[PDB]
Amino acid sequence: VQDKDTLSNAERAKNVNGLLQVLMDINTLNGGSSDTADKIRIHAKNFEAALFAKSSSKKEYMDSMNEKVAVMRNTYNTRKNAVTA
Repeated sequence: VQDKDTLSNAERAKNVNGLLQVLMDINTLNGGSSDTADKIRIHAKNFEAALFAKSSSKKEYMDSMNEKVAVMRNTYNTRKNAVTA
C-alpha cells in the first residue's frame, strides 16, 4: 500500500525467523518434533505469505506476525508449563 509494499527483505528474514522459532517451539513441545521441520516449514511459509499478502500496512504486517507468534509461543510455554510443573 504505502509502507507494507515498500518493505525490505529484512522484514522477510525476520518475520520467518521469528515465526519459525515460535511455531517450532510449540510444534516441538508436542506437535510432532520429527515432522516439525515440515510443519513449521509450510506453516511459517504460509503464514508469512498470509500476513504479507493480507498486510494492510506496516502496522498491520508487524501486528499480524507479532500476533501469530504471541499466540503460538504463548501456547507453547502455557501447554508445557503444566507438563514441567
